[PDB]
Parts: sequence; structure tokens; C-alpha cells
Amino acid sequence: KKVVLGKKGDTVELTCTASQKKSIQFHWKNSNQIKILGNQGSFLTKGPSKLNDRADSRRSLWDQGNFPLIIKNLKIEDSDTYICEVEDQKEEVQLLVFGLTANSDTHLLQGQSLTLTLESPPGSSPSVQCRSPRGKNIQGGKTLSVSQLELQDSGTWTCTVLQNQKKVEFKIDIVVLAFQK
Amino acid sequence: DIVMTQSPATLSVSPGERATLSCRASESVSSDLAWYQQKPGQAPRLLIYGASTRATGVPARFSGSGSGAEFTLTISSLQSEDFAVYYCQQYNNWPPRYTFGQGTRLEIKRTVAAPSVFIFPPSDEQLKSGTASVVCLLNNFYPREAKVQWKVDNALQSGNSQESVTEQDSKDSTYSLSSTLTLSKADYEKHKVYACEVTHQGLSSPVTKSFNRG
Amino acid sequence: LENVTENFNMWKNNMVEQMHEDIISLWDQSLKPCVKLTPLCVGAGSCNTSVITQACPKVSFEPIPIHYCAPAGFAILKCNDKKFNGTGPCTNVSTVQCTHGIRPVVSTQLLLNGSLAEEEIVIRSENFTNNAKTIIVQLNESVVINCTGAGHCNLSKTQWENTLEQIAIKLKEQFGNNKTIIFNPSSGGDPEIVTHSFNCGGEFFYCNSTQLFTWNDTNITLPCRIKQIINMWQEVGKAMYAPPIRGQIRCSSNITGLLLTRDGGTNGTEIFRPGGGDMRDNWRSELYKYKVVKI
Amino acid sequence: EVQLVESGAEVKKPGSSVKVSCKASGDTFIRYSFTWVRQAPGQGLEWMGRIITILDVAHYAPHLQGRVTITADKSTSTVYLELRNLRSDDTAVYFCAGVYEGEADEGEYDNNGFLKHWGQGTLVTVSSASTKGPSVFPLAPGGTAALGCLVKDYFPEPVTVSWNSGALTSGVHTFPAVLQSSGLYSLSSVVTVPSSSLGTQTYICNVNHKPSNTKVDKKVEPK
Ligand SMILES: *[C@@H]1O[C@H](CO)[C@@H](O[C@@H]2O[C@H](CO)[C@@H](O[C@@H]3O[C@H](CO[C@H]4O[C@H](CO[C@H]5O[C@H](CO)[C@@H](O)[C@H](O)[C@@H]5O)[C@@H](O)[C@H](O[C@H]5O[C@H](CO)[C@@H](O)[C@H](O)[C@@H]5O)[C@@H]4O)[C@@H](O)[C@H](O[C@H]4O[C@H](CO)[C@@H](O)[C@H](O)[C@@H]4O[C@H]4O[C@H](CO)[C@@H](O)[C@H](O)[C@@H]4O[C@H]4O[C@H](CO)[C@@H](O)[C@H](O)[C@@H]4O)[C@@H]3O)[C@H](O)[C@H]2NC(C)=O)[C@H](O)[C@H]1NC(C)=O
Ligand SMILES: *[C@@H]1O[C@H](CO)[C@@H](O[C@@H]2O[C@H](CO)[C@@H](O[C@@H]3O[C@H](CO)[C@@H](O)[C@H](O)[C@@H]3O)[C@H](O)[C@H]2NC(C)=O)[C@H](O)[C@H]1NC(C)=O
Ligand SMILES: *[C@@H]1O[C@H](CO)[C@@H](O[C@@H]2O[C@H](CO)[C@@H](O[C@@H]3O[C@H](CO)[C@@H](O)[C@H](O)[C@@H]3O)[C@H](O)[C@H]2NC(C)=O)[C@H](O)[C@H]1NC(C)=O
Ligand SMILES: *[C@@H]1O[C@H](CO)[C@@H](O[C@@H]2O[C@H](CO)[C@@H](O[C@@H]3O[C@H](CO)[C@@H](O)[C@H](O)[C@@H]3O)[C@H](O)[C@H]2NC(C)=O)[C@H](O)[C@H]1NC(C)=O
Ligand SMILES: *[C@@H]1O[C@H](CO)[C@@H](O[C@@H]2O[C@H](CO)[C@@H](O)[C@H](O)[C@H]2NC(C)=O)[C@H](O)[C@H]1NC(C)=O
Ligand SMILES: *[C@@H]1O[C@H](CO)[C@@H](O[C@@H]2O[C@H](CO)[C@@H](O)[C@H](O)[C@H]2NC(C)=O)[C@H](O)[C@H]1NC(C)=O
Ligand SMILES: *[C@@H]1O[C@H](CO)[C@@H](O[C@@H]2O[C@H](CO)[C@@H](O)[C@H](O)[C@H]2NC(C)=O)[C@H](O)[C@H]1NC(C)=O
Ligand SMILES: *[C@@H]1O[C@H](CO)[C@@H](O[C@@H]2O[C@H](CO)[C@@H](O)[C@H](O)[C@H]2NC(C)=O)[C@H](O)[C@H]1NC(C)=O
Ligand SMILES: *[C@@H]1O[C@H](CO)[C@@H](O)[C@H](O)[C@H]1NC(C)=O
Repeated sequence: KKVVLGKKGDTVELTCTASQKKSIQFHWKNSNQIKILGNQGSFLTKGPSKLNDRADSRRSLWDQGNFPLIIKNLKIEDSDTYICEVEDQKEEVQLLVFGLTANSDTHLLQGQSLTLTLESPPGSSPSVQCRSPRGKNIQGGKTLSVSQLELQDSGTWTCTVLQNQKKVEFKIDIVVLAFQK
Repeated sequence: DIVMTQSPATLSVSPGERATLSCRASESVSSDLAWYQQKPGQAPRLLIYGASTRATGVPARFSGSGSGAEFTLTISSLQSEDFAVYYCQQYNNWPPRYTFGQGTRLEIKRTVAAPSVFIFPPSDEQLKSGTASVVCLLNNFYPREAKVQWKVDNALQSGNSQESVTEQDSKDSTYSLSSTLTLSKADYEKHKVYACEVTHQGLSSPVTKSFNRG
Repeated sequence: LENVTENFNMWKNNMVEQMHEDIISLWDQSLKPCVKLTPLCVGAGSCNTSVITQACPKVSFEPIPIHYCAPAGFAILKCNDKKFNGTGPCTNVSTVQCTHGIRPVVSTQLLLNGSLAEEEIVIRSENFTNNAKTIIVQLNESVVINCTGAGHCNLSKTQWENTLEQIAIKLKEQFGNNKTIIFNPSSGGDPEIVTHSFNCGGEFFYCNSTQLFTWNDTNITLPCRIKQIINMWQEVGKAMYAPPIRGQIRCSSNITGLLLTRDGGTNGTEIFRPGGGDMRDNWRSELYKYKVVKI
Repeated sequence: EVQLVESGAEVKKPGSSVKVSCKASGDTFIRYSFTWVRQAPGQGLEWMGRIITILDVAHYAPHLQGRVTITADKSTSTVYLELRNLRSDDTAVYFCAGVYEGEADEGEYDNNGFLKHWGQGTLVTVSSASTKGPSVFPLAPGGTAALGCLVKDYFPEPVTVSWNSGALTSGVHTFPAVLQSSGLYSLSSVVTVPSSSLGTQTYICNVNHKPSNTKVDKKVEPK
């Protein structure tokens, strides 16, 4: 079970490698056996997937025997199990798209609450651990909130999300201002 | 290594008449040829491309013709702005190696005019620096061809003088030539009489303008 | 000559690969691109693109029938069985010294100047339940198409409709009668496999295949354009050719079959789109009845 | 419409390298092919090389091969010309040009070798000489008398000469500059005025040279 964790809006690449280095026939499909993308001869072909416009590959690597599946503008519903069929061999890889969005704007005042919301695909139970520039560590399953904000908490927050032993790092800039006069 | 040679080098045609320029190649360039127009201090302007076709913005009086190693640029009626330096280009061969003609200068043709020859001795301010330059001025003459010879104490001078010619005038269509003779102060005071000889078509006899030093 | 039962496999064949290399070499020696762009990678992600510029003379390009023969020590077997699906055992088998005439036509979505199936339209797929496998169609009736300069191509509407209808019938024979056959254009990709591409008079023609491939159970003019920048079918990369020669460029070709792809899946409907782009299948079309054994 | 604006003039020492830029605007950048053509003063046109924008491929002249590189930036829509190992003979006016090849993104390329559009030009002077101001000397003065000014020992080009701050126009001939063996340019400016005007009307020549940032107004007297 090969699991790949991507980021929402970002670009992810699924690797596929043959036994020998050659340009040969390969087909990337989804778990529903709907055609994602592939190649005919030296030409690139696409299937009628919902990932059509946002999916592509690297042809320069086709001569190296590597036929990667590259998807940009990642979305939550893009999470699925993809299959790469090459030389009568099926290489299966699971894709999980995650995201982290603040319930409140980056501009905040000292003492106000900072609420974080994690967008995850159905069937997954990720563990989120966030760290402020202060160096403090807070953990939560989905929603993570900080009651009292400090002036020193203004900066780049680093939140790592762990799923299936894999972990993905996020960076969210939070601006903390103060009330005086 | 296709060489583009244009003929003639300089063509003098009276305004309102027809002009004919020729461009020859070392080998057949087929249907690929380009005629350009260029004015002093300005960038070349596209006139003809493919030799069978006239470019956008180009007056219909410009007509290209010919094939292979032979080409002809024909202008029906020469206007005031039609006089310029014309070029031909070979884009034919691949991988691309392109060459241009040596250019054909079009000149306004008028009646023969005699030059006004003046001579200017070096100023005292220039002699203060330790250098001396004598200026020979030929004003308002046609054609452009003229001969200027510096003679110091009856002895002919060569290599120490330089010449410059202005573009053809827009009114009387004449020319102006300036010949500067540069010599050191030590060699300048080593002589007495400095003379400038001018040979031109408008002159029945060579005109010599001279002066005495000191 | 001799008569024995022999297993034939069209989908794995050496003649296909060798003919592929022969035609690649043919296009290499005949048609010279003005600028060739090929990828070069050491496997470290970053790939430097090498560019080779050479002379690009315009030559007259026409396919000629090419018979293939086995040298001393080898012999070619031929399946004479009618409606042979391309795989499995064969009853009537004739050993031939040379294969029949095969024109090396390089094209996508359509097979030109090929050979018709005798008794009916026959479809062939390595795995029919596999949507990734290209389906080769062989017609029992040829459809003439006239393609002219400046891209357009006029062809018979009725003949094409009836053709698509019979093909749909055969697809109903293979995939079951309860299924409804619906034809749709390409799902997208490189412009070569999206439209119908081919070489006519040394020029590369791309014609819109939408009008042909849009059909349902309940004088067609195809717009065409000459592209001087193409993707090489020989190897991955791009190549730029010389401008199209002046004068009338016209080719009348016979369509002996198509290359189709099937969408994946449910419910009750099968969608078929124009395939191709792999010329190995184009050679496999005429080479399906041949194989090589050693004596 | 087409707009081509090149880089300002450049002055380099022999052995150094020069890089000039050409800004293209008004149309699609990848649909045009760009040729660089340099012209030596007093000489004709010379083809340096031509670059295909869409394929990012450049070809060069056989004699300039390997010491010159032509590149194209599609993002900024700018064509760059780089020349290395400069020599005194490389001094010339470099013209940036281009031509419309049709739609390159759609695969249509006319591969035209001629040039429809041109730039304003960029003067590149390669010499061991240093930038300095000119020394203006008076020329002392028949129905008409001639007088003028002598511009000598300046570098680099150009130099603008006027009379009476633009008040005197008719009869003024400014000769093209000549290159002295010392490596400094020199030119003469003349004017023909009535001989009866001498002693009354004052004539002052105005010589302006931008690179050395100097302006010299010299008065011409009959004596
Ligand atoms: C699939 O297969 C098919 C079938 O093979 C392929 O179709 C062929 O495609 C090729 C190109 O790849 C075409 O080649 C052109 O041929 C024409 C002439 O065609 C006419 O004559 C044909 C020959 O018949 C003869 O010989 C056989 C064998 O001996 C014999 O059996 C037969 O009786 C006859 O004697 C006819 O077959 C053809 O009829 C067919 O096509 C008609 C139109 O489609 C159709 O209506 C008919 O029903 C019939 O099907 C037809 O009558 C050549 O003229 C042409 O050559 C010109 O163009 C090439 C570039 O392509 C160029 O290099 C040449 O220089 C030449 O260009 C000159 O002539 C032009 C005429 O307009 C002119 O415009 C140019 O300016 C130039 O003229 C200049 O130079 C000349 C010479 O210096 C000078 O005299 C002039 O003054 C001037 O300066 C091509 O070679 C075939 O036509 C075509 N065949 C068929 C069956 O249609 C198809 O390509 C394959 N598909 C694929 C994917 O490749
Ligand atoms: C096209 O025709 C060929 C030849 O008939 C078909 O190949 C045959 O495929 C069948 C299965 O569909 C094979 O049958 C198998 O027999 C073995 C015993 O040897 C048995 O254990 C299996 O359960 C199975 O029934 C058969 O071997 C095979 N013929 C050979 C010898 O290659 C082919 O299936 C046809 N194509 C399609 C798409 O139907
Ligand atoms: C299965 O294989 C057999 C064995 O080759 C095929 O029989 C052959 O069929 C061809 C064409 O029908 C015969 O050619 C004929 O030759 C005679 C002269 O004898 C000529 O007059 C005819 O015009 C034709 O060209 C050939 O004689 C015959 N060969 C043998 C040994 O029987 C048969 O065609 C194949 N089965 C099927 C379904 O076609
Ligand atoms: C012809 O194409 C069909 C359709 O793709 C192939 O059938 C597929 O065969 C594979 C095994 O090769 C089956 O995979 C199975 O998945 C189950 C879980 O559902 C797993 O437990 C098995 O270990 C196996 O991996 C797959 O179900 C099956 N596809 C369908 C839709 O039936 C067939 O293999 C191809 N024939 C040849 C000659 O390769
Ligand atoms: C090619 O196959 C088609 C489909 O079977 C044949 O079309 C039939 O032709 C017969 C006469 O030969 C007609 O009676 C049928 O009505 C046709 N079927 C349909 C539904 O179109 C065709 O005959 C075959 N080609 C040849 C030349 O035999
Ligand atoms: C190529 O296509 C054009 C456009 O369809 C054809 O023009 C038609 O020709 C038919 C006769 O075949 C006329 O009845 C129509 O009036 C024409 N249509 C138009 C709008 O002009 C043309 O015939 C085709 N060329 C060939 C040789 O088949
Ligand atoms: C090829 O032909 C098809 C069918 O005419 C074109 O698809 C149409 O594209 C237009 C926009 O150009 C859309 O408004 C229509 O909805 C499309 N029709 C269908 C049936 O989807 C296609 O644009 C053509 N391709 C090219 C490159 O010209
Ligand atoms: C279109 O296909 C038909 C059928 O294969 C071709 O007709 C043959 O033409 C050849 C000469 O080229 C004749 O010797 C054969 O007798 C014909 N076959 C039959 C059964 O009629 C035709 O040549 C093809 N058209 C083109 C332009 O190639
Ligand atoms: C194509 O055009 C040629 C020339 O007119 C004609 O002989 C042929 O019948 C046409 N083909 C079709 C199917 O219209």
C-alpha cells in the first residue's frame, strides 16, 4: 500500500517505473477504472476523467522508463487510489489531499482566539501538530484552537499533519497586532 | 557563401524620372530576395520581399523583378523621399547564412555647379596647444566627385589630410566637402605658403586657394 | 503448402517492431526536419533539450507497396482463416515466401491505403475488457476521401454513416446487444492524436475528426490545417519542417479501417473515441496474419 | 502595430564583452523571428544571426560563430544579443529586427528570412580611447563670406552643432565626423553669411557632446 499525501492547490507527482529503460505503453487510471491519462506511441493521451485539464505527465522521462502522473491544482475530491498499468504490471498508489485553513483572518489582536480547520478526505483520521514561532507545540485531530494569542506568536506557524506514518508540513503566516491608544 | 553584388555603385537620376537598380548573386537564390531602403541616421526600411511582392507601407511605384542570380528594382517616378541607400538580401539557403549587397546610392541629378573654395588657417588658440589644422572648404557643388590636393611650398601632401562630405542638399541639391590638413606646430612654422588645389567638372581650370604663414 | 494447426499472436510480433524500425529509418533518410528538438536526461529530474539543425529539402512523398520476405533459414506463416481475431490456433495455414503489398502509411485515427477484410467488418483487441487496449477495425468496404490544399477534405456522408452503423453493430456483437453504441471525439491530448493526422505530398495535414466521430444509434467537409511544427512519431520530441510547397496538394486515399478506444466504467452505455498515435498498430493491421518461425 | 526599442549606446575596451537588449511590443512575442544586423560606419549591412523565438533556437554567421550568442526572453518580451572578445573592427551600429512568421503556437511557421520591422539602432564603440570633451577652435572669415567652427579631439560620438542657439539655420553645413589615427573623432561646421554682415552681426557656434557632458559656445570674429 503506497500512500501519497498532497496539498490543496499544490502540484503532486505519482511515480511509475518499468523494469527496463525504454519508451513503452503505460496507462494511468483511477480506482473506478476510468481512464485518467496515458500514452499512444510517442504522443500523450488523456481520458475523460474529471482530472483531465489538471493532469499531465513528463515526456522527457519516457525515454528513461519513468512515466510519472503529475496533477496540479489539487482538490479534496481528487483523493483516490490510482493504478499505473505498464508492461503487464499494475502499480497501485493511494492519494490523499489535505488542506489547512484558518477560520479567522491572518490579522488578529492579542488575546483573541485563533481557530484552525483541517480539510481532509473521508475515511482518513490524520493527526495535526502545530507550532508557533514561540516554539510551543499543540496537537489536535481536526480543529485546533488557541485561546490567548501572544505578540510573539506573530510570524510563520509550522503545522505538520501525520497520516499513515507519512507527514506533510504546512506554513501559515499569522499577523498579531496590539491595542494601544 | 552567396555573394550579393549590386550595380551600379552610385546612380544619379533627375527627379521625376525612372530609376533602375540591379542586384546579382554568385549563385541562384531562387525566389528568395529582399529589397530594403535606408536613410542616413535611420534604420533600413523593407521595400520588397520575394522580389515578386511589395511590402505594406511601400508606395506602388516600387516594383521588384527578376529571378535566380538576377534581380532588378524599378522605381517609376522618383520623389523627394525616394532618394536613399538601397540594399538586397539573400535568405534562400538552409541552414541559414544570409548576406547583403554592398548597396546602391541614389543621387538627385541636376546641372553642373562650380564649387566655392574657401581656405581657413589654424587659429592662434589651436597653435597655443601645439597643433595646427588647415581647412579647405568646397561649398555648393555638383556632382559629388571632386579632387582636393594639399600643396605645402609647392610640394604635394598625402596621408596627413582627411576629407568629409555632407549629404546632398534638400533644396538646391548640391554638395559640400571639407578637407582637414593636420600638422604639428614645429612642422607648421617650418613652412611659408600653404595651398589647396581643387579639380572639378564645373571648373575650366583647377582653382588654388593659398595663404602665407605669419 | 503444408497444412497444420498453428497458434498465431498478432499483439506480440517481431515483424511489427522490425517494420517499425524500417519505416522510422525510411522517414529518417527521406524527410529531413529543419530543426529537431529531442529531450536528453541523466535521470536527475532536470532535462536538457538538444537541438539539431540540418537541411530540409522538400521531396515528393508517396507510400509504395512493400512485400516482406524471410531469408535463408526462416519462413513466414500465413493464416487464411476467415474472420481471424488475431490470436489463438489456426486451422488452414499456408507458408508464404513473401508477404503481400503493404503501404507504409503513417496516420492517426484512420488507416489509409490498406487492405479490406473479405467477408465482413472485423474488430480486434488484445484484451476487449481492457479499456487501455486499442481496438483495430477492418472494414469490408473502402471509403474514398479527397483531401486538397489549404485543408479541407470532402467525403461521402451516407457511406460513412452506414460504415459507422455496421461498426456499431459489430461492437454490439462483441460487447453485448443490451449496450448502446455512442461515438464521441477524442478526450484530448497532443494535437496529433486529437485530430486526424497524416502526410500528403510531403506535407503534414491535421483534419478535424469531430464530424466523423460524432454519431448515435438514433458530403462531409473536414477542416484541415498544415502544421510545420509537429511531434515526432519516431521518438519523443518536436520537429519543425519547411513551409508547404506552392500549387495543388491533393491525395485521394482509401480508408480500410479505424483505430478506436473505449471509455471505462456502467451504465448500459459504451463510448468509443478515435485512437491511434502508435504506428506499431498501423503495421500490426497488415501484419496480423503473418508470423515468423525457424526451419 | 509593431514597436521595437533597443538599448542605449555602449562603450567597451578591446577584449571585453558587450550585451545589448531589444524590447518588442504590440504583438505576440513567440509569433516573430528576430534577426540582428550590424552596420559599420561608411559600410553596408551585415547579417550577424537570426533567432527563432518559439523554438528558442538561434543561428549565427560563420565568421561570428562561437563568440556571439543570441537569446530570447518570452516573459519580458526581450531579445538579447551578446558579443564577446570585442575588437576595434567590431565597432558599428547594431540593429535589432524581426518578422512575423504567422501563428507559431498553432504550428504555422513561414520561416521568413527577410525583415519587416526594425529597431532604432544601438551604437557600440570598441576602442582603447577614453571619453573626453571636444576642443572648439574658431574659423576666421566676394559677395558672401564663409565662417565656422572646428570640432576636434572628441570621443565618443555623436556631437550636435547649432548656430546662434537655433536662430541661424539657412546656409549651415555640418560635416560628418572623421576618425583620426589618434582614436579621436573630428568634424567641421560651416556657414556662409553676407560679407557686409561682418563686424555687426555676431555669430556664436554651439557645440554639444552628451557622453562627456560638455557644452561649448565659441564666438567667431573676422580678425
Ligand atoms: C495513399 O495512396 C494514394 C495513392 O497512391 C496516394 O495518393 C497520391 O498522393 C501523391 C502525393 O503523395 C500524389 O502525387 C501527385 O501526383 C500528381 C499527378 O496525379 C495525377 O496523375 C496521377 C498518375 O497517374 C499515372 O501513372 C500510373 C503508374 O504508371 C498509371 O497507372 C496511371 O495511368 C497514370 O499514368 C493519377 O494517378 C492521378 O489521378 C488521381 O488523383 C486525382 C486527384 O486526387 C483523382 O481525381 C483521380 O481519380 C485519381 O485518383 C492524377 O490524375 C502530380 O502532379 C504531383 O506532382 C506535383 O506535386 C508534387 C508535390 O506533391 C511536386 O513535387 C511536383 O513537382 C508536382 O508539382 C508540379 O505540378 C503541379 C500541378 O498542379 C503544379 O502545381 C506545381 O507547380 C508543379 O508544376 C511545376 O513543375 C513542373 C515540373 O517541373 C512543371 O512541368 C510545371 O510547369 C511547373 O513548373 C504529385 O506527384 C498522387 O496524385 C496521389 N494519387 C492518387 C491516387 O490520388 C496518397 O498519398 C496515399 N496517402 C498517404 C497518407 O500518403
Ligand atoms: C480469439 O480466438 C482465440 C483462439 O480461439 C482465443 O484464444 C483462446 O482463449 C480461450 C479463452 O477465451 C482459451 O481457452 C482456455 O483453454 C484452457 C485450456 O488450454 C482452459 O484451461 C481455460 O479455462 C480456457 O478455456 C484458449 O486457450 C485460447 N486459445 C489459445 C490456444 O491460444 C481468444 O480468446 C479469442 N479472442 C477473444 C477476445 O475472444
Ligand atoms: C487455405 O489454404 C489453402 C492452401 O493454400 C488455400 O488454397 C489455395 O487457394 C488459392 C486461391 O483460392 C488457390 O490459388 C488458385 O490457383 C489456381 C491454379 O491452380 C488459379 O487458377 C486460381 O486463380 C487461384 O490463383 C490455390 O490453388 C489453393 N492452394 C491449394 C494448395 O489448395 C485456400 O485458399 C485457403 N482457404 C481459404 C478459406 O481461402
Ligand atoms: C484482460 O482485461 C481484464 C480487465 O482488465 C483483466 O481482468 C482483471 O484481472 C485482474 C488480475 O489480473 C483482476 O485483479 C484482481 O482484483 C481482485 C480484487 O477485486 C484481487 O483480489 C485479485 O488478486 C486481482 O488483482 C481484475 O479483477 C480483473 N478485472 C476485471 C474488471 O475483471 C484480465 O486480467 C486481462 N486478461 C489478461 C490476459 O491479462
Ligand atoms: C460488407 O458487409 C456489409 C454488412 O453485412 C454488407 O452489407 C449487406 O449487403 C447485402 C448485399 O450484399 C445486403 O443485402 C444487406 O442488407 C447489407 N447489410 C447491411 C445491414 O448493410 C455488404 O454486402 C458487405 N460488402 C460486400 C461488398 O459484400
Ligand atoms: C469540396 O468541398 C466543397 C464544400 O463542401 C464542395 O463544394 C460543394 O460541391 C457540391 C458538388 O459536389 C455542390 O453541390 C455544392 O454547392 C458545393 N458547396 C459549396 C458551399 O460550395 C466540393 O464539391 C468539394 N470538392 C470536391 C472535388 O469534392
Ligand atoms: C473541431 O471541430 C469541432 C466541431 O466543430 C469543434 O468543436 C467546437 O468548438 C467550438 C468552439 O470553437 C464550440 O463552440 C463547440 O461547442 C464545439 N463543438 C462541439 C461538438 O463540441 C472544435 O473547435 C474544432 N477544433 C479546431 C481546432 O478547430
Ligand atoms: C482504392 O482501393 C481500391 C481497392 O483496393 C483500389 O482499386 C485497385 O486499383 C488497382 C490499381 O491501383 C487495380 O489494379 C485493382 O484491380 C483495384 N482493385 C479492385 C478490386 O478494384 C484503388 O487503386 C485504390 N485507390 C487509390 C487511389 O489508391
Ligand atoms: C474524389 O475526387 C475525384 C476527382 O473528381 C473523383 O474521381 C472521386 O470520385 C472523388 N471521390 C469521392 C468519394 O467523392
